[PDB]
Parts: sequence; structure tokens; C-alpha cells
Amino acid sequence: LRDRERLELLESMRHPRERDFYQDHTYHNQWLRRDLEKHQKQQLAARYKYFAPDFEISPWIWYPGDIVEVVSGEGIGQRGTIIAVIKYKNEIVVQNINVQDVVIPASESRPEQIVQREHPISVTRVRHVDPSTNEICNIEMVKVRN
Amino acid sequence: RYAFVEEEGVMHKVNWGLYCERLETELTVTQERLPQHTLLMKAVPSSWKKLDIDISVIRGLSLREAMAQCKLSLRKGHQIVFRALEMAQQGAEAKGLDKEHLRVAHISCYPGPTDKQIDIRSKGYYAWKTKKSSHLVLTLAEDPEMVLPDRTCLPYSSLMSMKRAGLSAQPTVIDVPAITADGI
Amino acid sequence: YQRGGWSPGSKHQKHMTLNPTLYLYRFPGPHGPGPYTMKYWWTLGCFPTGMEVPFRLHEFLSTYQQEHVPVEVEEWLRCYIKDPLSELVNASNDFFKAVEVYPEVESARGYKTLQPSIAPLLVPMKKFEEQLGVKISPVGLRSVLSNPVLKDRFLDDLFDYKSYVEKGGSTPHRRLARSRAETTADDERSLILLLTTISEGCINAGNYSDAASVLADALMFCHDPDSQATTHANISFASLLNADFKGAEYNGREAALLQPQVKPTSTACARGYVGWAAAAAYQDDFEKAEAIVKDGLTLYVGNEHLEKLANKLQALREEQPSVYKQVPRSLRESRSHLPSQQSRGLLSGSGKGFSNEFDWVEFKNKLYPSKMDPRNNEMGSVFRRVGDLGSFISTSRSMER
Amino acid sequence: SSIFSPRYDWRTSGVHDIAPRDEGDFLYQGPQHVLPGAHPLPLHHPHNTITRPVISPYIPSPQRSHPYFTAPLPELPHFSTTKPIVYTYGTMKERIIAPVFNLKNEVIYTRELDPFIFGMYPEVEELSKNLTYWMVRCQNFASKWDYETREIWRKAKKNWPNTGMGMPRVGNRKNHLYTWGGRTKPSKPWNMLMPTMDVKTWSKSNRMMLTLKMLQGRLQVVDRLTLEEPTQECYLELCRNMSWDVRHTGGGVLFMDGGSRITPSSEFDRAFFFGSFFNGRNKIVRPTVLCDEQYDYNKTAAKQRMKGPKGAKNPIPINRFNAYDAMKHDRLVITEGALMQLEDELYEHKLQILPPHIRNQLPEYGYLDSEALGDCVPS
Amino acid sequence: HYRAKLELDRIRSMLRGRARLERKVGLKRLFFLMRTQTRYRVEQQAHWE
Amino acid sequence: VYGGSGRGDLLYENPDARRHSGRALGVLNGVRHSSQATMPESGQLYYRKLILHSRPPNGSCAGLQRHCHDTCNWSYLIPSLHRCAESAISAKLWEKMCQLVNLTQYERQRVRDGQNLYRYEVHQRLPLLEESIGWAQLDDLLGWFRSARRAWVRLPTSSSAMSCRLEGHADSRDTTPGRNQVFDTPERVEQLTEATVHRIREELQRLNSARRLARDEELSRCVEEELGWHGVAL
Amino acid sequence: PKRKKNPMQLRRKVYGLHFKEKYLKMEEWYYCPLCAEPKKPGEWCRREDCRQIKP
Amino acid sequence: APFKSVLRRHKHHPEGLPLYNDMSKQWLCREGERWWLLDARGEQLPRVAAVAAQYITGQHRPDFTPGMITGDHVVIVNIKDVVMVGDQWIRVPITWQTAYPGGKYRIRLTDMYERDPCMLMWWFLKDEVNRHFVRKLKTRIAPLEKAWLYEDSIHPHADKNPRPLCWTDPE
RNA sequence: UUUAGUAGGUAAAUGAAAAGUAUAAAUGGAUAUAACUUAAUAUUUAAUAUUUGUUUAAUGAAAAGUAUUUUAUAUUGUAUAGUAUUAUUAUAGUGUAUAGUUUUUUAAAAAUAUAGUUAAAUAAAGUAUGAAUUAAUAUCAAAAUUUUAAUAAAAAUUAAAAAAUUAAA
RNA sequence: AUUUUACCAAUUAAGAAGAAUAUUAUAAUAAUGGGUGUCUUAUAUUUUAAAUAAAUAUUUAAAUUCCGUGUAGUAAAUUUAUUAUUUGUAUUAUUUAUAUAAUAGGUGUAUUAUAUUUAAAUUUUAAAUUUGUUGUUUUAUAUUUAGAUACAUAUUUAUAGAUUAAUAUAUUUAAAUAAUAUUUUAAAAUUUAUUGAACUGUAAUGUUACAGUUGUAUGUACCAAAUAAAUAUAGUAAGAUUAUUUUAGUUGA
Ligand code: FES
Repeated sequence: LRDRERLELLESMRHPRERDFYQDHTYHNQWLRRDLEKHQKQQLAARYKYFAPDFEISPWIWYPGDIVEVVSGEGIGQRGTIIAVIKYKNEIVVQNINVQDVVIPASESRPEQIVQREHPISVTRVRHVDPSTNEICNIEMVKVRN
Repeated sequence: RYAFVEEEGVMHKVNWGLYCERLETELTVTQERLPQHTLLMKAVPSSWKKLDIDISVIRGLSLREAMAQCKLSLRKGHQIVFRALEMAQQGAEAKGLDKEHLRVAHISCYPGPTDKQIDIRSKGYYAWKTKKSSHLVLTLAEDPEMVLPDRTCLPYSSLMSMKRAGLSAQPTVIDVPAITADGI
Repeated sequence: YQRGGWSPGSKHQKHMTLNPTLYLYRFPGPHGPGPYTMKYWWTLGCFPTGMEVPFRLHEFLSTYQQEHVPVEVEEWLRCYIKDPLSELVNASNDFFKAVEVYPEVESARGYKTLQPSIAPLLVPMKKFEEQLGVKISPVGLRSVLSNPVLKDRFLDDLFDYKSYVEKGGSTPHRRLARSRAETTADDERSLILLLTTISEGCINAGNYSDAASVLADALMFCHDPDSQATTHANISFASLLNADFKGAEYNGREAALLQPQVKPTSTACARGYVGWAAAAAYQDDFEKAEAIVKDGLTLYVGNEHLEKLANKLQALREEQPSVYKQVPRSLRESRSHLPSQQSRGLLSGSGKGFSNEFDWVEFKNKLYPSKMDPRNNEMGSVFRRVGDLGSFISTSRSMER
Repeated sequence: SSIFSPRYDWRTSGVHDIAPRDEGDFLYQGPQHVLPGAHPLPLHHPHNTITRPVISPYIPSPQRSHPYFTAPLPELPHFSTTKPIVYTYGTMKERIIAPVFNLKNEVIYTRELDPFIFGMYPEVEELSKNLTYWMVRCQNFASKWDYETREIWRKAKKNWPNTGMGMPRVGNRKNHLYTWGGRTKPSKPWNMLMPTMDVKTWSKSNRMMLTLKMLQGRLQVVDRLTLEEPTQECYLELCRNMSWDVRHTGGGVLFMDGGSRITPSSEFDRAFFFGSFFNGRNKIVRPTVLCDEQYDYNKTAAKQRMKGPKGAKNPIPINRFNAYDAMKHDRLVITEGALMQLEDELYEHKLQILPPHIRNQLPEYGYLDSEALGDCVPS
Repeated sequence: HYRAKLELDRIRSMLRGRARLERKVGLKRLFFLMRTQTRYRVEQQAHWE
Repeated sequence: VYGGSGRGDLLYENPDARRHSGRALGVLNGVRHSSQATMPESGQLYYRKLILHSRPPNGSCAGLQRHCHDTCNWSYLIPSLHRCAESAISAKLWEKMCQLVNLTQYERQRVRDGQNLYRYEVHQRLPLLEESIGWAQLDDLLGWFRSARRAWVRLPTSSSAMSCRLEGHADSRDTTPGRNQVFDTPERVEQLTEATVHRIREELQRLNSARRLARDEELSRCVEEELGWHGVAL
Repeated sequence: PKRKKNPMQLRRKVYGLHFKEKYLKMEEWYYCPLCAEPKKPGEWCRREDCRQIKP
Repeated sequence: APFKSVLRRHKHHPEGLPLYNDMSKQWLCREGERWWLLDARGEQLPRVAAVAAQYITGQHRPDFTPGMITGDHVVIVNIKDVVMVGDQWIRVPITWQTAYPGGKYRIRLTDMYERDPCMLMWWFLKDEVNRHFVRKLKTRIAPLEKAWLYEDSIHPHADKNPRPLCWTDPE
């Protein structure tokens, strides 16, 4: 009954005689810059931990079009091509590795449709594969004068 | 990770993940296959102490009589129970259970969230009034052998008043031939 | 002075000197926000104290992020929608498989065995309903599967529907595309028969509203005159059992009007006449019912249903002299006698102490207290206390208003 | 729990699942059956030669006073001791001769070991003195800081009268009774203690520990501890060749680098010191067992801003050889340079310990040939 | 001071209502019962039997 | 055995051992004597009876008023095995195996774990299946064979996992009564396979429109292919 | 307001009769012949037929 | 644990109080019961009461158990002829009391006899039964109901053949 | 209440772990323990007190509020006090006199407050909401008698004390 | 025809990052008062003084003295130095949250004394206080948690008197040179520095002026006022004080 959908049901169930005063205004001013609850702060940090300074990877060896193999997580040993890369999150999107349904809420012109797209994968999970060796190989950034 | 299970008198290692997923799947499917619909209403606007009384009143009744008593009562708990019964009846209808054979197999409440309100008092004293809420569990099962009392009977006063008005004491029952698809 | 803990959540009393506090009108407790604080949250947008910081990030993620879609994706999703014909074929296949593998009820002696719950049939049913634009009643399906004869008459119809659809026939889709004329096809006839079987199961269960809805969908599908007559008769009977006299009368009249288009062998016309007469009788117009029965007899002399209804009306007529006339026009419908009517009254009836004209009054789409009801300026109405807004006196009485 | 308490046996069922495992659970056939780990003595670390093999000519049997050679066998070029050996009180009174290995894990010759160093029979009281000193000294005293009543940051004023309110008489509630409050006498780094060790006791205990390792056969003399390159791969390769188990769960190795026989050095070899930085358990220590005489300038609270524990202000450095490290690391490796330095630094102490009727004979037998006086070529 | 806390909480299930629900009340009642039973056994049970 | 895992329950629960607990037990609900404070005498039949029967009804067991579930129904037991096999082996892997020995080590270990889990589940469900043989159904027996095939376990009709009995010396096995242990698992499974084959034959004999013709044809083709795969005829 | 109460001391009230009459009562009702709703004798609706003839 | 309901049977309740002779309880056994006849002619009232109580409470049986309430019925006859040693008939008081302030009733054995001698015998039997069992209402009550009193020599228990009760005094 | 058997070291008050004292790493109870000062929580009081929104005759400042005036309608700024509250309660400076300038439940009684002798009104239970002082307490303490170290429901004897609801010191 | 007595029962496995660039100590290299939504204007933005102080001192002797309130250059610019967001989550150790809850439809009795079911018997607080040892006195609703410091032990280098008032005399047997600590809560307190006249009390004509060795009963709902700092002979107030199964002397001198 704490949901907006059941708010009307809750109000109807509540007796008429019991009155709730501050329906439109409030005693304490609500335009003061104050903090949130500890659990809310923790949820914010967990949801966006990439806001921290120097969160990205400095060398950043991972670029689209490379070939990598997953070393940990759901799919282990499966390799593919990096479809996309999210640098500020340190995430990768590799074809046919992490496929999950992507629901789309219905609208006035179309109904709900379920679509599957590769989801981002943590950078540390995958390792580069050398095309010549076709095996897992350590990579390092190098500088060359073209 | 392996889980030990007693098999043939000795402990045997099985895949722990498969073991857990199988256990949870079996529990869920067994509960679903049970011929009953269970509903949980959270944050009921009624103190659990008071709501327990109405729950005990409504306990162990057929759905018809439970609804009738809740509608004929004047209690917050009874109104909440009526709402819960309506929701559970809709759920049972969607699940396929037979409405005419529905019965209440479990009705209980336990304390839920609790808001607090400040109540000023003279001499500078104050306290915190407690706004209580309850969690209501309502289970509707089916009892095909259940036989319901005949409540269509009405007082002789009503009978003779209707007779004076010209109405018929008995219902005007008309035989209704069953639907058929012979013409198709 | 101080008796309990210093925190606001402590129960017992405190004093201003020892434990001074701010004026917190109402705040959550140790066990999380309650219904009252959540009502404040949804209405005012924040807890009534105001010291709390609104935080609906999870709600935003649930609604706005989920419903957000770029223009190109929104434009291409419609083009990449699945194939309706193949999806319908797969839905029919899985539905038939589930129905076939549904276990048969054990005929126990001495008591009634509980019918096994239908868990796996819902999803196939849901997809089949979505594909065909029809709505099947789970209670009806349960009853059909429990009954052995109805189970076979449903399985054969479903198999015929599957075969005719796989043979390349989608009558509803083809008709819709052409409209964007002909008669009913084998596939459409099989679908109508399946829906009629489901409706019969619903009637056996007691769910007359579901039976009527299923038969209405079948009527929508059908286009043949004979199928229309039969479906109208079935809908009339279902509405009579469901206590929908206007619908029953309309369907019976439509069947009796379609009579000429139907061959003599069919009895749908007689069924429609019987339904119309029964609707009139329930509406308490005995003269009209007798006239309709007379017309039905003149049309099809010897019909068993017409003879039975004529005998019942004759018995009612023999009882009438006790009243010396028919039911007066004043009431003409007051008495209620159907179990469907009793169930409706039990469900939607105005309860004592709530769900009445004194508890809450439903405005256009909103709930109001009885005092604010715009349908009556009774002694408990705020409208009574208004008067003489400034334009004119507007009332002769000079004590209030 | 306590053996005598009823709680020791209040549980009577459910400890074991009566169904045994099908993997390794077995039955007791009889006395002829050899059970793993079974041994009549209470061995808290039931190791054998396969688990933690000993580097010595013989397994330390009770028949032998020590696993090492008792005579200079002619198969090898036996080397005498750098300084003459005099059997002081506590020495084993037996000749200690041990084989010296090279970087290839093969013996090259044999070397005499001084009884005063590797022949002082161990004693548990002295070893425990050393161990307790090391354990107390190796704490992070800076982390032993706790708040105090005067540090709780609360208003210095009675919070309410004695009797007016109705609650217990409490004023300036910074006390330990309150969760936010502190302690009258909390633990502080400057209040903690750092024990003061005596050079005599430290040397005696270290030599007892060395003798204990020698008796257990964990001692190994190596000609050199140099690496081809200062990397870690070379160090790991040397460990593999020498059969040193430096894993975190292999037994461990303690190294007294020092130097070779011809060029003893007080500084660790550069390449080996650089390459010995490895995760696994492997410790490098100085070639000395003595310790600088500990002192405490702040023996009284004269320097009020001293943020250090009361006691010795010159604790033994971590890398110094100690009983704790000797016990933790299975094998001990000592170089010829380390032996030379130990004998050189302990010769004077041994001679001073010797009684007078032997001290007077020392010069007669030639144990006091001073290079400074020209009696002998410089050592 | 030692009291049979752990030993008596085990049998705290043998009491009724408040004693069985609240640890302190049950422990006090069980301690009193044990002491009284000991006294009765050592000074009156033999006489009665 | 009342409050814990019972006859056909899959969860393994040692009632005496306080596993799955976040608290050290302070109060023992089933207590007969005050001496049980320090001498609970758990394990003894009568006191253990008291304790276990005082334990509340968990999810496995059901209260006297709550409606139980017909777990002893063949039409439920068979789909349970089918779901077990489906979860153990993914649809992709099942399709790959059917099309096809070149498999990944992870896939091979997954198949072995699935076979082991299926064998354990069959061991647990064996008494219920044996009791429910009589009033089973042909579709459910065909589903039993299909579930065995999907799990990839070849039933011992006389890879293979049922044919070999689990290791363990007979002097250490749990012979305690009241626990549904099946020491002769391969023999019991072979007897069950023969019984279900005979039941299928009897059902077909008893059974002997386009929908029903197609049903009979598909049923015969299934029966034939499944029995051939499992190494059975008729 | 002098001492705490125990569960049995609280259950004395339910033992009594006033509690049962105030809380644990079942209403006798029937289906109204006109509106087919649950109805208690002596109470009727505001519909014209109900007012004229009171079931 | 055991719980005796607060809703007890009260003398003011229509259900009334029971007769333990017709009751059926785990601690009641009338199978081994016998019937004795005690002729209290010329026998001192306290001695008669003690002798009767010994058989009534069942203490005269070697299988006696304090928990079990089993005893032989005793028909006391000629209670009118019961003797008191000396002037005790008027110098021995019987005292009871009501909850009212006045409350106290002091009466003489002469008055108790003039009202009902069986009442006096019942009083003395009650005194003995309380002397031996006082802590339980059932124990205090049941033996008294086992006892039978008759002032005359005529009793209706002839259909039970109550054997005469023979005993000897301490002297 | 002048003794044995069996338990069982001894004739009564200075805790016990071989598991971070870690090489130990999937089934280690390391169960190793403050009834009154701390903090939080759950109860009793509590079926409680309180609350209950069907009727209005009358201020044009400022300190005081800051409660999002979508565009409220030279420069700058318009509405929504204080007593911890939407409370006893008009903040009155100026100034004026027909704007009806509009939120106070309920079917009795006690008690309590108001209201043709002599020197009769108002405040219910119940539906609904829901505090506070208090709280060692076993399902509890009818009563009388007798006695023990100060009230002694502490002891003993004697006796016979039903449950709920309201009121009464 | 009709109908199922009254009473009595129990807390546990936790669904999800609703716990870390976290808590405390630790860096001997920075430093003109940090203030973002800031954003001219400097008659109007000035804090200095030879003293125990944001600079802080290695021992027991003698010695003024009515309880001796007490110890020197150690190296001379010599390294005991007031450190500090990362070129290691800086390092090392240390500490850590009560959001969340179906639990069972009847083992004991049924005319009243209290857990262990053969019926009975026993049973009806604890701690401190009270030394005339109580019936005096005080505290405790319950759950979980917080809560208090006298080093139970000294292995070879090694070596230790006394004595007179004083001079002096010194026939004549030991020894493991180690110091730092010392319950806990609470005194009518007093001391230092500071604010308050919107309340109240005066003078002036709502406002102004006067204030804690003190202004005019009171000075902002405890007038020996309020705010900030402090651990006074806490002693000759009182209370509390964490570890069962024990192993030896006196019970009013
Ligand atoms: S129709 Fe039922 S009350 Fe009028």
C-alpha cells in the first residue's frame, strides 16, 4: 500500500476522522542544502562509483575492433570482437558474450517489445588475444614514430 | 563449490549451484501448483493488535460469508479484510480456481512499518505518538466438498410485504437450455 | 522529565529543557517509512517534516530511463517486430502441446478429486490470446480440461485450427488486410467452435460473465449467417444466466432477425426466440413473453424448448389470478432472483460503514468525502453553508445561506 | 570451553553426519594399518622428512648428539675454525663438522662449527625470553591510541542538578559509562612498554636458537649467496636448484648472507638482496647475533612530548636474527662469511666467560696471539 | 559473578508466558527453582519418602 | 524427520546439526526434563522424537491445516526430473550434443554434474515413483524416458551413471532406519524401468478423428525412438 | 499504572463476555429479494421499491 | 507446562460442583473399593472419626500412594449414639466465620448435634482429612464424599453388604 | 539427622582455548559468561485520557514570517506573525460602520462544572485515531487466627477465595 | 430432530553493494587569517611591548625549610625534527552499522495453592544498605549492547659492608640495578574569561542609558544567573566494580 498505485486505496481505507495536516506546505524550510540518509548515500556511491577521481585506466589498451577472451564471470573462455567501449565506466561490449533482454515499455503508437543486446562487461574481465599467436597475450602501450 | 547430499548411505558431492537452483525451483513450483492463491498486503493502515481481532473473526469462513460479514461490519480491520478478499478473489479467478468453492485457509497479520507523530503537551512536555501499520496475509483455497448455508430465505414480514406488493416469493426461475454449436 | 531514549523514535515522554527537539510533525520509524509517510511522499513530494531530502532515483530509473528510447530505435523497432503468422503458429503449437500433456483427473470414489492446477497453460494461453485478439477464461479452460468429453471437443478443434493455419490460412488477418465480404472459412469456424467450447466450460463452472465475453469474441470472429445465429443464441443464454437482460434480449432479437438467412434444419432461431422470451420474463413483461413465445411457436411448431417455455408461462399465468393482474409497471424489475445477481450484489454492493453514499463519493474520476458530494446538498454538505456570493440573494429564506 | 564445565559435553548429537563421505572416509582394518598423521607423541606440527626435509648428513637420532659430522672425514677438504674453540659452560662438548654446499646444490668441502655458537644446548626459558621480547617489540605502538574523558569534546558543565530532574546525578558526562565517553586511563603509545633487552641474554638466546636449528638439522652452510642478475627470476631459479621451498606454505628459508669464506662482508650482496624480494616466506637477516646495548634516555617522563613507548629507545632492528623468525622459517642458511663474522664477534665474549684458571692458560695454548703486538700475522 | 545463564536458558522452554518469553525472568525463575529443589532434596525429600 | 527433509524431499538436512542458523541455540523447544539443560540426550530415539516433533513445520513439511501438495503424483515427479535435466544442461548444449567427441572442458564437467544431480534426484524420488507406478499415465512415462534422455543418463535396461553403485564400505554406510536410503539403486532403477515399460504397453493396449490419429502416430514414433535410444524394445 | 501485566492477565478480558460481544460477534444476514445484496433485517435501501416495501 | 484454567467451576455456576464418586479421573479408582460398616454406638467421636478416616482416605492399604485417591467406603451408623468423654459435649467449641465483619460463629457440639449429628461427624472427618492432606482441594474433598454418614441404624446401602468394621483402641 | 555405597584427588574464592600466538584454508559451536547509571529497540499502562468540524453579523500598517507569484497584477522591493503547533488568543498604527468577509461528532444513567418552608439544561458507549506517569514478580496475593527483628499479603495454623464490565480512594 | 465443551503453545537461516577514494593513531618536506552562487569603491580593511609557552626540560646528592614540590654542556648549526591526499586503497596497525519477520489451531487442567506428565511432596525475588546484622533503606519492565588497568616469572662476560653529632674509626659473613603504575561515578564547589536590560527593575521621552566585589525582589520558564574552559584536601557522603564446580590455623582480642 506504500506505492503510488495503491495510494488511493490506502486513502480510501483510512478513516475520514483522522486528519493529515501538512498536505501542501511544511513547517521546516525544504530549500536548505542538507545531507541524505546513510543508506541513500551508499546506494548512490554503488550506483555511480565511476565519479571518483582517476577512476579510468591510464594506458587504456582496450579499443573497439580488438579480439579478447573473457577470463572471469558468466562466460569464461568465450572470445569475440569488441563491439563498443565505455571509457568513463571502464566497460566493454563484446559480440555474443553478455547478451541480456532489453525490455521497452509500450507507448501510444507501439506495444511493449523485448530486444536483446550485448551489455557492458568490466574491462578487467577480458584479456587481449594476439592474432598471430591466437592466444592470451599481455599488452603494453608503446610509442613509435610513424 | 560442492554440496554434500546423503545418497545410498554415504555423502555425495553435487554441484552446489545446481542444487540450490533446483531446490528453489521445486519450492516455487510446488507452491504454485498448490490449489490456493496467497496474497500479501503490506503497510495496512491499521494497528496489528486491532487488525488481529477482525482477522480472528473472519478466520475459518467461506469466501461468500467472509465478504458478507466484512461488508456488514463497521470496522477498519473488516474493511481492510474486504479489500484483501477482493484482491485474492481476483487473483484466484486469474489463476483458474473455482469462485463458488473458495474458502479462507489462512488469515494472519504481523507488525509492519511504524510512523511517529509529535503530540505537544502542557508544562513543556512532549512525546511521540505511534502510527502503526500491519502486514496482512490472506490465503484462499478451494474446498469442493464445502456446502454453504441457504441464505436466500427471508423473514415472513418481507414475504408478506412482497405478496402485498404483488411480487412472487419464489424466484421466477426459467429453464435455460445449454449453449450448443450444432448450427456451426 | 526524561523517561525513554533521547532519539525522536523513543516512546516515552521527554521535556524541552533536557531533550530539546525540533517540531517534527511526522517522520518514519525504525522499521522504514509507513503508509502515512508514503502518502505524504506521493502527494506533497516529500515527508511532512521537510527536513528529509527527497530521493527518487530508483523511481526515475524504473520509469523514465526504461521508457526512454531514441528516435531511430523507436522508428526501427516497429519494422523489426516479429512475424505475426509464425508467432501465432508457434503459440498454437505450444498451447496444443501443453493442453495435450495436461494430466487427466482421477475419478475418485467417495469424494471429488481436486483438479490439478494449470500452471503451464497460462503462458501459452496468454500468447494465444495476444495473437488472436481474444481473451480465454482460465476457469473455462480448467473446466473444459477437467471434463472428458469437453476436453476432446476442445483438443480436436484446436488441432483443426492448427492444421488450417499451417496450411497458409489466416482468415482474420486476410480480412483485415483486405478491408485496409466472403463467408466463414474452415480456420475461422474451428476458432469459433473452440471459443464456444470454452464458453460451455465457463457456463459449467459458473462464470457466466466469462462465458458471455468468450462468446462475444467468437461472434466478432464469425461472419457466416448460421454461425452468427448460433453465437447470438449462445450469448443470449449466457447473458440470461449472467443477469444481463438487455444484452440477452438484443442477442435474441438479432438471432430471430437472422432467422431467414439460416436453413430450416438449424435451431438457432428457436434458441434466440427462447432467449428473448426469457429475457422478457425476467424483465417481468409476461404479455410480451407470451407474444414472443406464440410467434416462436408459429415459426417452429413442436420445438421442445418453445413447448417447455410455453408450459412454464402457462403455469405462471395460472398463478397470476392470485394477483388479479401482472406485476405493476411501477417496479416492473425490482425483484432479483439469479445467483449471478446475488454474487454481483455481494461484490459491488454498498457495504454498511464503507463503500456507500456516506463513506466516499466518486466524482468524475476522483474520490470525495460525503460532505463534498456534488450530487446532493444535504445537511452534511459544504454546499449548504454557501450562499449569496455577492451577485444576488438567490433564496427567500432568511436564516442561513 | 573448560573440560570440567557441563558446556563441554552439553552437545550430544548432530556433530557428525552418520553417513560417511564416499571420497576419502575409510575404516580401521587393524594395528597393521598405518594411519596418516598417527603418532604416539603430541606433535602439533606432525611433519616428516618428506614434508620438511632436513639438510644434514644424518637424521637427528637420539643415538647421535647432533646430525652433522663428528669427525673430519677425509673425502672432503676439511676447514678448521677461524678462531680457536674453547668449550664454555653450556656447550655440547662435541665436535661439530658440517658440509658446505655451493650454488649447484653439491657439497664442495666441510667446515668446523664453533660449539659456543652452534653447540650451546638450547634452553626453553632463554628461548622464550627472546621470543617474548621479539613479540612485544614487533607491535605497532602508534596504533594503540584511545580517547580520554578530557578528549571527548563535551561541555565542561554539569548537565543538570543532582536532584531536580529525576535521573542519576551526572555532570560533564564524558565518562566511560557513556558510549560517546572515554576512559580515565586509556591506552596510549607513550604509556605502552618496549622491553629492554640485555646483550648477554640476547646473544645467549640467539646462539641457543642456532643450536636448536642445528640439532633439528635445519642448518645449511653455503659457500656463496650471489645471483647472476639482481632480478627475482634468478633468485627463484637458485631456490629451485638448491631445493629451497620459499612458498608461503613450504617451510621457509632464513638467510644470513654475510659473505664468502675468503671475503666476508657485513653488507648484503647487492644482486641477491635485490632478487630476494619475493612474496613467499623467505627472510634475510644480518650475520650478527649480538645487539647494541639498549638505552633509554627518557627513562623518566622528562620529555612530555615523547610519542614512543616507555623503555628502550633502541629496539632490535627487524632484520636481526631472532627466535621468532628462526622458528617460523623451516630451513636456515648461513654463509662462510656469516660464520666468520659470528666467530669474530663472539670470540672475546667466550674468552671473557672462560674461568681464570683457563684464562691464564689461553695465551700458553696460543688463543691470545694479538696481531697488534706482532705475535701473529693479522687475522 | 557466575550464574547458570547458558545452562538454564536451555530449559527456559519449560516455563509459561513471561518467564518463557523474556530471558531474565526465565533465568531468575529457573535459578530459584533449582535452588529450592536442591534444598528440598537435601532436607525434606528423604523424610517424606 | 517430521520438521526436516522427509520421503521425497530433495534438500538434505541433518536435524540434529544446527546448520542454516545465524544464532547459537539458547532455548530448546522440545525439553522433557530439567536435566536436559546439560544432558539433552539428543540422538536417543524418544528425546529426539520430542525435539523433532516440537520443531515447527518448515517449507518441506506442511501444517495440519495448510493444503499439502501431491508430491507422490507421477505426473508431477516426471516433470520435476525433466526440469532438473533442463537446468543441468542448457538448451544450446543439448542441441549441440544432439547434432554431434569434441567438447570444452567446462561443458564436459557441466554434463557430468548434470548426470550426478539427475542420479541423486532419481534416488530421492524413487520411493514416490514406485508408489505412483499404479496410477501413472502414458504421457508421463514417455516423459520419464525423455527426461532420462535429456539428462543423458542411460537407464540400466540390462554415458552410463546408474549402472555403477556408489562407493563406500558396507560397514560404514548409513543404515539407520527412517531415512529413505536405496542401497540397491541400479537394481531398483532397472525394476522401475521394466515396470514403466510394461505400464506403457498396457496403456497402449487399453487405448487400442484426425487429431487422435496424429496423436497416436506421434506417440508411436516417440515411444519407438526413445526406447531405441535407451536400449529397449516394445 | 502500578505494575506490568502478563499474557494471562491480558487474556482475562477475552475470557470475559463483553470482549466477545464487542469484537467476536457474527452478523446474521440474507440476500435482499430486490437488490440481491447482503442485508440485515430491519435495515433497507433508499431505492423506491425498498422504501415502499421493506424486505 | 501445566496450566489450570482461571475459569473454574464455582458453586454459583449452573454447571455446579461435582461428586467425586461419579467422576472419572486418572487419580480416581473405584475398582478396588470395598464397603465397611462402622457402628458408632458408645464410641468416642474423635476415635470414630480417626478410624473412619483411615479407611476412607485409603491409608489402610499397603498399595497406598499419596497421589492416587483410592479408599474404601465406610457407612457410619448410630451416629446419634456417639459418645463424648465428659462435659465435652457442651465444653468443646466449633468455630467458623464469614467474610462479614461480625462474621464469627462460635457454637457447641450440643448445637451441632441438635441440628444434625451427621454434620458433627462430618466436621471431625474433615478435620482428620485436612490434617493429613490439606494442600489439594481434590484430596481434601474426595475422601469425604467416599464417607457415608447415618444417624440411625437404617441405611440404603444394604445392596453392598458393608462388612462390619472391627478395630481396637490404643488401650 | 551417632552410616555406608557410589561418585570421587586433597581439609573450599588468583578463568579456560595449539585456530592471527595461522600455514591452518569447504563442513574448527573458540558457547570465552556485568540482572541497577550507556545507546537503540519491543512491551505494560492501552478496550485508556485526548481528538471528533451542520453554519458565519466586525483592522486597509510596521518589526514578524520567505513557505518556488511560470508573465501574480532611473534603481529597488508587494500576500502565507508570536507563544516549541493550523494553540488561550484580532498583533490593531491609521481608520471605518448592513459584504449572509462561512469547517465543531454522537439515542440514557454515576461523578464533576456551570445552572405559595426557613435565615429543569450541557459533557455517552460504540465506529476511527491514539498518548502519559507507572511497571522485580512466578496464572497469584478472599478471609480469620497466631507469631517473627519497625506497615509486615514474611511465617504458621485455620479457612474457603469463580470470570468479565463499570463505579467507588 | 439436533449438534464438534472451557482452558492451555512456541522466534526463528537475512530478499538486494540499504556500508568504504570509511573510524582512530601513524608522514617531522606546505602554510598571510580556506569559503564556491565569486565578480569596483579603502578618510571607511593597523596589534605592536625582554616575563611558562601552540617554542613543552635524560638520576636518587647537598640545600634553604615547621611534610627538602628538587639533577648539571654532551657535543659547540649534530641527525628529537610540529610532520600530512599520494610517486603504493600513502604506509602500518585498529575499529565498524539492529531498514526488512505468515512460523504451528492444541502434551498435562476442568470445583484454586506454584516445571520436570504415577497424580504427591517442595516452592512463593535479587543486589546493595542495615555490624541492634531487620519488618530499615535504595535500585531493577524486558531485549541487545556500552561500561572500570597495582607487570603472580630475572641463566655464563659482573664487580654490592659499615659507622661517629663531628673529627674520626673501618676486628668483621649476602644479593636476580630494577624506577614510569595505583579502581570507577558523583561534592554544596571555587577559579579564569565572556555575554545578556527583546523578559524583568529604574532614569530619560516603542526606544535610549546602567550588568555579575553586581546593575535596578529581579536581571530571558532551576538567581549561590547565563555561556566557555577545569577531572579541588572525592577525603573524615554514597553507589558500582566483569573469571562457578573451590582444598587447611584461631570468630569479640
Ligand atoms: S435491495 Fe437489498 S436492501 Fe434494498
